[PDB]
Amino acid sequence: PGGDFSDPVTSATLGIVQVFWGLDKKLAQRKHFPSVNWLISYSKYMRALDEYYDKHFTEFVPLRTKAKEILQEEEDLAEIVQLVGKASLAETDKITLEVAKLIKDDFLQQNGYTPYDRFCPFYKTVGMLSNMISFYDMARRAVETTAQSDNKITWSIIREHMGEILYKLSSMKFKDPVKDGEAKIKADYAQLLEDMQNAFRSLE
Amino acid sequence: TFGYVHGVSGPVVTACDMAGAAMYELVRVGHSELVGEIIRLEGDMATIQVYEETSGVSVGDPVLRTGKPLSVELGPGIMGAIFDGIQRPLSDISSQTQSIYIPRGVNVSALSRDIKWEFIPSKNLRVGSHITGGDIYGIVNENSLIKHKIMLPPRSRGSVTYIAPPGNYDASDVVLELEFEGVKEKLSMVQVWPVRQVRPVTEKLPANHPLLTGQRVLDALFPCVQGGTTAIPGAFGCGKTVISQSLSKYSNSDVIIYVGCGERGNEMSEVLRDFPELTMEVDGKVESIMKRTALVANTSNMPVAAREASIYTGITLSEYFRDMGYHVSMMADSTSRWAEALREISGRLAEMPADSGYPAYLGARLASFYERAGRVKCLGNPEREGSVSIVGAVSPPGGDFSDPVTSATLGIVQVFWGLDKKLAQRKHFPSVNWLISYSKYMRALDEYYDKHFTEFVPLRTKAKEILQEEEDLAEIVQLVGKASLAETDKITLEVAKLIKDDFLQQNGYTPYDRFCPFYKTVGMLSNMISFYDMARRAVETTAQSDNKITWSIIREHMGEILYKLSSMKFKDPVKDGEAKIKADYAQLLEDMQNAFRSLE
Amino acid sequence: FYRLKKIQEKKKIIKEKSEKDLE
Amino acid sequence: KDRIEIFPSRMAQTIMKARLKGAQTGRNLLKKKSDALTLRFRQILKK
Amino acid sequence: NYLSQPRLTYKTVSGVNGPLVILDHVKFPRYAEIVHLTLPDGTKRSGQVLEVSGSKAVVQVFEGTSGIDAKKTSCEFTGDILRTPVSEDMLGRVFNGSGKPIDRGPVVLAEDFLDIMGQPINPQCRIYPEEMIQTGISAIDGMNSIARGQKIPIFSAAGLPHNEIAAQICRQAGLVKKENFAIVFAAMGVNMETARFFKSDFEENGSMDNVCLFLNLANDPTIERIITPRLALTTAEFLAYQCEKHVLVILTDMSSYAEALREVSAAREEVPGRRGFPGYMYTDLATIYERAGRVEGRNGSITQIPILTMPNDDITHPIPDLTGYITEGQIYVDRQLHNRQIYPPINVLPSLSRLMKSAIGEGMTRKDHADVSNQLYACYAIGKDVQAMKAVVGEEALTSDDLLYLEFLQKFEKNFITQGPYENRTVYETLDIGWQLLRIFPKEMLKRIPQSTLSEFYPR
Amino acid sequence: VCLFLNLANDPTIERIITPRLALTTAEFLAYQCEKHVLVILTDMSSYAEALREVSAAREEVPGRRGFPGYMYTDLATIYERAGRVEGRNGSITQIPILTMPNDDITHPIPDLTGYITEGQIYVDRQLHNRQIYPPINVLPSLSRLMKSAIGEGMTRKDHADVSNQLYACYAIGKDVQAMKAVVGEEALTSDDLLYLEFLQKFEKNFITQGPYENRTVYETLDIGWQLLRIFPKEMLKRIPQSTLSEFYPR
Amino acid sequence: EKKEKQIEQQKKIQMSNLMNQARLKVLRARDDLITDLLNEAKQRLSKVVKDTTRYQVLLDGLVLQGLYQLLEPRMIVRCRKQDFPLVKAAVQKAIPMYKIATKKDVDVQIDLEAYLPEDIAGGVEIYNGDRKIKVSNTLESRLDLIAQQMMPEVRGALFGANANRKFLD
Amino acid sequence: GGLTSEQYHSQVVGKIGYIARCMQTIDPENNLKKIREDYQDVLIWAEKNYRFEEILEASKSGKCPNDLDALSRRSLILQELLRLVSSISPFKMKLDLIESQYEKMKQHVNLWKSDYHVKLNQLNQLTDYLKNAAPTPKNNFLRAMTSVLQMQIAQYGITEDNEGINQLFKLGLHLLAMANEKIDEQYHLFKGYVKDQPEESPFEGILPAEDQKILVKTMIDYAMPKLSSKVLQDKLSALSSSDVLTKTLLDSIDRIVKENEKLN
Repeated sequence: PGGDFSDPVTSATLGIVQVFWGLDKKLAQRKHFPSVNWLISYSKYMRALDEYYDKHFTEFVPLRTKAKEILQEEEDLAEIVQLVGKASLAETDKITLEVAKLIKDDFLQQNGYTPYDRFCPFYKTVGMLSNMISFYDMARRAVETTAQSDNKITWSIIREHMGEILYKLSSMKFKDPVKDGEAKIKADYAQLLEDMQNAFRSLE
Repeated sequence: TFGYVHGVSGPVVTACDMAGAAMYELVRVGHSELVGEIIRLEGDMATIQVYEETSGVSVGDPVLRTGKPLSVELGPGIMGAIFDGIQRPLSDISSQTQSIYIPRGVNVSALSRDIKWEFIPSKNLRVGSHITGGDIYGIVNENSLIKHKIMLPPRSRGSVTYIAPPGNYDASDVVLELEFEGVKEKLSMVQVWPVRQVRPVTEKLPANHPLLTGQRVLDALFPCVQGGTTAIPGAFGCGKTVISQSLSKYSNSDVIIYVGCGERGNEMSEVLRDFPELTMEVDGKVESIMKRTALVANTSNMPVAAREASIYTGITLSEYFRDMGYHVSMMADSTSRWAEALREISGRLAEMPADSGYPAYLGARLASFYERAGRVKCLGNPEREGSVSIVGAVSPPGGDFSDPVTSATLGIVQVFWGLDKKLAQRKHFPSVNWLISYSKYMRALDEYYDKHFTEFVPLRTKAKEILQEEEDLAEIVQLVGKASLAETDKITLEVAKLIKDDFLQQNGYTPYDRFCPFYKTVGMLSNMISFYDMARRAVETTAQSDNKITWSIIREHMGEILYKLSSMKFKDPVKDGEAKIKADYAQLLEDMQNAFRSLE
Repeated sequence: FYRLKKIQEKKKIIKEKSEKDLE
Repeated sequence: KDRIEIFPSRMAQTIMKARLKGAQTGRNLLKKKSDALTLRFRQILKK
Repeated sequence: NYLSQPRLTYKTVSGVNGPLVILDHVKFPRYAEIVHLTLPDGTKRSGQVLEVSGSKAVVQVFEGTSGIDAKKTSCEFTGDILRTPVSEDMLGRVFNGSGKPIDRGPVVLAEDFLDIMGQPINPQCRIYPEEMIQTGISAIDGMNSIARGQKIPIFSAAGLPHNEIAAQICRQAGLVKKENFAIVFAAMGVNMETARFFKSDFEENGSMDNVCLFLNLANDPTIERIITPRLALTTAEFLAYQCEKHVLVILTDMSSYAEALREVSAAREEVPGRRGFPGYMYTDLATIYERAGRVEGRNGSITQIPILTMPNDDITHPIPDLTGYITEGQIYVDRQLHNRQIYPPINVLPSLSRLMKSAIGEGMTRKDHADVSNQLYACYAIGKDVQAMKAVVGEEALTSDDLLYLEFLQKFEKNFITQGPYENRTVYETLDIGWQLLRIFPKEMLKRIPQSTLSEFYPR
Repeated sequence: VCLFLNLANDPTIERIITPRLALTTAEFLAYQCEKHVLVILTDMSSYAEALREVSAAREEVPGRRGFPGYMYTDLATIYERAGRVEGRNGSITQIPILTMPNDDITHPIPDLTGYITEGQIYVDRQLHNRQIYPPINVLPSLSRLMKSAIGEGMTRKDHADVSNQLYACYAIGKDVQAMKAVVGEEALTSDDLLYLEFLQKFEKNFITQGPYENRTVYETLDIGWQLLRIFPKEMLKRIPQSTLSEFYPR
Repeated sequence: EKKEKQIEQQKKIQMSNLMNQARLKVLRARDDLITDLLNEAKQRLSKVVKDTTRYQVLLDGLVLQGLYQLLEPRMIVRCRKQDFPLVKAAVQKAIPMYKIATKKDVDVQIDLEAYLPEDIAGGVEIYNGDRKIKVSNTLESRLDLIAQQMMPEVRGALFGANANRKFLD
Repeated sequence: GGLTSEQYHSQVVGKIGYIARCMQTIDPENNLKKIREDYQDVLIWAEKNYRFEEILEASKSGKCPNDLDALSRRSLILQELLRLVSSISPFKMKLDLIESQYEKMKQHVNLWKSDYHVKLNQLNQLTDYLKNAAPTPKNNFLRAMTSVLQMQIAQYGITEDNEGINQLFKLGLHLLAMANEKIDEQYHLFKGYVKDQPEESPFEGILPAEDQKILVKTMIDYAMPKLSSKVLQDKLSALSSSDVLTKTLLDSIDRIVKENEKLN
């Protein structure tokens, strides 16, 4: 009733269900889809599934943790920028908001009526996340690796050198599980990994 | 005679053959003698609220009516006892059962029989003498500090038919017999009283003497009168023990009562462990405070009725000691936990929620409880005065005074010693926030102070003003810095800091501040304010001069006086005579006057 | 609370009347 | 005027508790902004 | 001695109403008497008398009344209330909510029967809590240390890892080791995945010979969820106060227990109190929580840690509110820390152990400990204040002192709070981690610690 | 004077009849004996708590905060026994007194009393903490009968106009005070600072009075005018030009 | 370095995997022994009922005891067919004691048309006239009821008192 | 303030009967003529053997005096005179002083506020402490000091600001307050007392001769341990021939100790 998770059916359900997918009116109001709030949702099953992921997708658990951290650090930075503006943020924080925008708009957003996006296999899913967080670690590394240096890397310097990489990263959602084989999608995403690393070498 | 159980639903037991019962009459239920109060009559049927868990009560079990509503046994053997809220002796329910539990279905008498005491009949009496309620027909010497005055019950009257000779007696002995309208009443050193009924008095008097706590901030700036009503915001972060311990271990109050309303189980055992270890000086001897108190302790899991009765047993014990001509003082550790017991009993009674959940009557129960305080002329003939002082702690959620029990309590009490977590975090013991705190008894102590301390009302007024001015000046210090203030403002701030740190604050673990007499308190403040007025005189007198006095010049040429003023706390009522302390304080007055004369 | 209290009293009345109707 | 007039509900209690934390946080952030600028300003005055 | 008289059985089901079966023509029924219902098909079901009146006995059946009828149904009365068969052999074992074992082991041979409702511990006999229990989680033992005999709830919220913290305490908990200690872990309203997690993690990770485990599942019938806490505490009272054992009682979700008091109160037709909970909920939680403390003349001692899911994350809700009134502390699990993947996500700012200063000190743990915990709290608080300042002023505007508090904050969340599910840090390892962080500061910045303590422990 | 006392430890249900006894005696003195009676009813709140108790005990339909539905009528059965009646020189005046719970003006006790009484007099902590005795805050106060109790034959001709302009200036003073508390005195115009000064001078002189000091209406009006003279004649927008010409310049 | 601490817990884990099962086999043995003591007791009761002298004393008790619980105007006793003569004598001795203790008359019948199963180790069942209320007074029922309640005395005497029981409270 | 009418009249009878018992107690012989006359209106109803019922009916009828304020004040005046006389029992004061002190109390505004009552409370505390006091220096000193205070009070009354009586209160109360282990301070208080009393022998004939000898013995017993020379110990032992407590005995002990303080 009224969208309020204090409701007795919600409260009783949340005491029993191991997974909750809290769809949020704010995300719906912005027409973000599928509108799942990644701060109030939860899944207890990670404790078990870490064994399956460590057998079949060894990179995934680190990536999942780094995703959650970026997504939570976005909320802190957002609430301060909403009063102080962007000028107080360090370059790491500008990068954290940049990759959080990529995660929230190009990884976590998904359209239910687009043929290439209607469903996403896990091979595509882990690849997209792996590249966005690899970009985060490398872009953040470029700033931190130039602390106290004669020239310091910045979000603007990154945006200038890496613009093609940002377009390619946001474009990863367009790879089609029907017309593209999973090995092809993975090979294309591996080319984006090499493209990122070579483009980061032009900064460093 | 007795009835039989007819039904049970949770704690509520319906009975039959209860025709001769009364509402609120006390009843024993079940073969195990569970305690409960009648809460409805329905003809020959009655509904009993049982206190203890009803599990195992059976239809057709016996229901013994007690000839009384909920009541307190009063007499010898109260001192050093620990009771629960329904007057069961927790020290004896321990030692007699050899069990760590209160067994369900206790039947131990509240004042222990077969224990003889030395009883002196009042040697002025004879057979055929006229006697009335509150007449002291004898004394029991039960402890060296507290001669227990026996008295005729308030409802009783008549002519003495027999009185026991001097000797050793106990509750089973018929100490007194009297006759009225041709009918004899037998009596004992034990008396009984309905706990929810006030013990009557010849006259309730206006309260006019200070309940001296030996604590400077309290005794000076927020004096509670003997017989006064007062509240303390009892919360863990602010040190509520400091006031309650100091009241017991020193304050001018002949007997202490302490009521555990419903405290957390460990925090209650802290009190019951700790109080026996406290000692107070009497007649140059040192003795345990257990000679001068009784503890009515309820942990949160004691029955709902035992929590809501807790304060009513406490006040009834306290009024019995008041009618012996003692200046009784009674703590309540959390009137808020008593108010929860009200919410719960009203919940079980299915009565409608009033404010926030509490009963309609919460305000009236609080008010008709606090009115049991005051100084009084006692009943009976030896004309003695006595009092009950009530120190009712409150626990407002997050400090929010809009809380119904806290709000009604601050409505009724005349003094609030607002302890504060901020002051406790700064270790500013006793940590009483002087801005929030107040006393409505100032007017009522004018008569006392005009006789004994005729300058003190001026001093108190100046002290509060000086501290209030420093709180206003601190805003200017934040806006424009200490350097920007006028010389009068700077000296006011420095003196207000001196008053705050060396008069309001008091280290109760040190030999010099473990207690602080009232004459000491006055002399310390008198010096600080005399210094303020003369320092301020030199500053203001050198307005528009070529050379103007400032606090820095005073600190340069006479900072020894500031050092001495701060040092005045170290004077010791044991090692220093009262005259020696007064002489040293008078010497500091002369020293500062000559020092000020060197400037102006 | 008040609506539920009245419902519960109405039920108690109806129970009592239903037992009286056994005669 | 005196109140926000969100309609009384557990929803409104949730939202108003979050608004109170938001407003107290915003007070403290803007107070920190003020203090930082005030310190620099007092340095500038001396300079 | 014992009930030497034979059990009656009735076919007199005069009615059935939701979870209730109303026997009539009953002979001298007891309130709270246990009965064994038998369905028309011969299936046994337990029930307890929830009300009595003249000839009537309103049984609440434990399972639902599905399959009862007014005719072929029959109802044996035991003549007695619920007594637990109790013993020291309930250690190393796993029990359902009724106290029937489920670890494939045999039924309990009682060393005594006890009344499950217990009795009030006499306030003269309760003794003050005065030595620490090591829970091993640094965010407890170095910041919120538990005196043996304290009651201290872990407040949490839906979805947070409070069940993993509860399990981690249950594995790690023990005496300080400057043998005779045993957890009783009781869980209510547990979804079967979480029940497997406790049963499996306790059996696997070494614990069982020092724990008793009571499970009430989410789909176990609601009166068994009311019974389970009292059942567990009745075992803790036996282990502590008759067998001299030290005990830590862990209650896994007091909110699922409050969610049972709702149902049983509705079963009595009682009008709902504040926020729809029973008015007497304060007393009922006290009769759970105060079955705790040390006692005069016994070495034994019951601590409690009630885990408690705050509904809607709200500390003003009656379940956390009443528990805050009854228990000498709180430990807050925080969604902010959990989303950061900090585990265990205990927030050390709003948490407080009110008995800490009696749990810890010289002889009981290490001399410095009481000083270090005040200093770590101060540095974490100033660190959070500086982290908020950095977000406003930018890094270059921070002072050298601010940059120290910020570096401490970063290292404190990533090494002091963070611990992982199987890292059993002793108090000594927690304090050494406390110093490994506090040594980041210049010696004179550590203003809460005494100069003597610094001179004795700040050196490496 | 006749004192009917019911104390906080006397029976709560007797409070229901205590003010009714007082009013019955007041009717006898006023309407039967032509006495100019004043009735003081003290803590109508501690009376209203007895209504709330009886209501809960009877299970009466609860209005706001659990007072009985008849709360307005019960209060009327007290408060309407007042005022003159034809042929009788008696005149029951009532000054009830009530402690508002949690200081809330909108609480059912003050609020229902508000609908029944001829306006209300408000006493305020914001004055009492500043030692401004009697702490009567004029602004929230009104008297419904003042409209006809003042002007020629009752009081000086100016009085009604002065009263309104004093409300205007006091109210604007509170509004500019609320402005200063956010934006500082630098945002205020000279006129806004005069309204702030008006509020300060007004509370220190017009409201502030000795506990035994009696001031005539004429002296009160002259204090009013010597405060109103703080503004130029034309700024007094509640007052007609005729009243300004007769009473502003003095 | 953390793993090198954790191997001490791996030793404790392997110890627990072994120990926790080994002691369950000891508990299983304990309960089997109690269960066999009940089996021997049931066998001994099935011997006792073959003495018509003691068995008459049992029925005289069990019948009267059933009646004293089910206080009613009319009662039915159900028994095994072959025991009926002993039961009839027991009912005829019990009815006087019923009147004496209850102060009210009774009609008691033995339901010869509805005998109890022959394999029950003796004793009786008693029903009220409506057949709506019953009590079960077979020697097997009393053995279960009494053995269950005396179980602490059984354990303490059978396997010795546990030295950790410092307090009985 | 008030009571149920049954209670109120029952308190009136209680005051009347009590005043009569107090009158019989302070004066078994009718020697206090003016006092007795000032209560004749109440005394008659209790000197006559009237039944409690008869006097209760006479109170309801307004035939007995029945204002509890007046009866309480009048009762208080008699009892605070009785308390004086009882508190000085070994020193029975003059009848003229009793009726004079009574006139001062009859004239007084409020006896509970009066320093008259304060002096008697201080006397009561001191006197009452002795009733179970064991043989001990502090207790022996206080017994002696109390007897002197009782004598002076019997000579001058309570309302007379005799400087001796006021100093005797200060000194006796201070010694009562002084901690029990403080033997040298208790000794110094007793020495200071006997020096400050104008008499050469302040206790002579005031108390039992056994206690006078015990006071002399007490001074000697705590002086002797200070003496490092056997010759001075023998000179001090020779003073034990005394039995009356005298200033000259204390001055002789003090001189022997002062010679030892020089001889070190």
